[PDB]
Amino acid sequence: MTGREILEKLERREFTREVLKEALSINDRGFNEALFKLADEIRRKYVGDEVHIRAIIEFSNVCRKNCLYCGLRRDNKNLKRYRMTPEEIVERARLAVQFGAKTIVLQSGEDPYXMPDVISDIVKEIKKMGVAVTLSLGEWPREYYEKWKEAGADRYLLRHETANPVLHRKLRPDTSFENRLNCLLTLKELGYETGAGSMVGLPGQTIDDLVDDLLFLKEHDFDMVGIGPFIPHPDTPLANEKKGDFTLTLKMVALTRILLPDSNIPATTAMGTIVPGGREITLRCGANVIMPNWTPSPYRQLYQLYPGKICVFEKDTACIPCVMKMIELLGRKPGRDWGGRKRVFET
Ligand SMILES: C[C@H](CCC(=O)NCCC[N+](C)(C)CCCS(=O)(=O)[O-])[C@H]1CC[C@H]2[C@@H]3[C@H](O)C[C@@H]4C[C@H](O)CC[C@]4(C)[C@H]3C[C@H](O)[C@]12C
Ligand SMILES: Nc1ncnc2c1ncn2[C@@H]1O[C@H](CSCC[C@H](N)C(=O)O)[C@@H](O)[C@H]1O
Ligand code: SF4
Ligand SMILES: [Br-]
Ligand SMILES: [Br-]
Ligand SMILES: [Br-]
Ligand SMILES: [Br-]
Ligand SMILES: [Fe+3]
Ligand SMILES: [S]
Ligand SMILES: [S]
Repeated sequence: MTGREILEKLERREFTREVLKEALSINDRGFNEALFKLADEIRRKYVGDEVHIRAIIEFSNVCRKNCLYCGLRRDNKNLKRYRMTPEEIVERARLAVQFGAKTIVLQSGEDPYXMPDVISDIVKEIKKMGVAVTLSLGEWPREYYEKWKEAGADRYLLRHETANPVLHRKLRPDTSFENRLNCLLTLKELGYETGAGSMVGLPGQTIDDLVDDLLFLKEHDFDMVGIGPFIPHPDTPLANEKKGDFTLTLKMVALTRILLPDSNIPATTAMGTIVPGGREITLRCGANVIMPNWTPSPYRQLYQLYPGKICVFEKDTACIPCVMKMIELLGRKPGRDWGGRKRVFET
């Protein structure tokens, strides 16, 4: 089908595998731009003009896992490891709330030290501030997830990374797609708002793989979907592999919006890392969430999933004000509430 035909099918919501592969495979400028306009329009129609700010505190870069793409992988000995104390995390959280953050995201490598009781304590103290708490701590026992829910956690981000179980296993040798998926399913059952998502341009990943990621996201109707390009980190086995294409990743964001019109989709730090102004672009192509880095110095510079992360040289407190300005110059509006998913039931 031609680009015009694919758009009309997408507009009609005939989301066949073939329509999705063709969408990802056509490189025509005119087609891409129309696809971005569609997704921008569906975003506006379903989730409005509010850009939700999730203040992310990356509280530890310790990790027991060895994912091949990740600078925090345990085999990376060329990284200063840190752990924030629960007091520092709580007080850093409080500063974000004082700055107007309505969701706190606590993210870390898979660091056993905190698990589960110290996270429980931290979540309970943060929840007292009357904001949403989102956890992004990786794969843990059902029991841990349960304790964290009971402690007051609202949401959990656990990117599925890749729905190709063979590629998944090769890139994440400690675990599997089955395990990853089971965590997402457990999270959902426990009542978390859950986030999935994938990297784009992983070594060995094909367009068919990306289509499978879309159909997976659509299958499970995730509340949130984080998508970024793969960015090689020099202290990893994937150091000399090619970074993910910005445009292709932006197309995955657009199609995710089209497939899940009422989902919460961030313009991820990785998009802004590979293209100057990439998050702003992404916010105009389907995304409606931003997650300003609230990780304090001198730890911020040490949380290197991938290198070059923008926002590492600014003052600790700069990213909240910066994203507020961003939201305003994009002609958008800050989130007025916790910005949980607001389901519009359709056919
Ligand atoms: C933290 C300190 C000291 C006082 C304090 O501790 N303030 C708690 C505020 C609590 N809330 C954010 C929940 C207010 C919501 C009321 S509101 O009327 O905005 O809905 C106060 C003093 C002035 C405040 C900044 C300015 O104002 C400008 C700007 C407005 C944006 O908007 C949010 C970002 C920013 C940078 C503000 C951040 C923060 O806040 C500041 C630094
Ligand atoms: N090199 C890289 N390039 C782009 N994104 C990467 C990356 N390394 C890691 N990421 C992204 O960063 C996300 C958060 S990693 C931190 C959360 C937790 N350890 C977990 O694994 O889920 C990952 O899910 C991954 O998609
Ligand atoms: S992606 Fe998460 S689990 Fe994998 S090495 Fe990085 S921080 Fe650890
Ligand atoms: Br969130
Ligand atoms: Br465990
Ligand atoms: Br995300
Ligand atoms: Br990211
Ligand atoms: Fe910033
Ligand atoms: S930012
Ligand atoms: S920033």
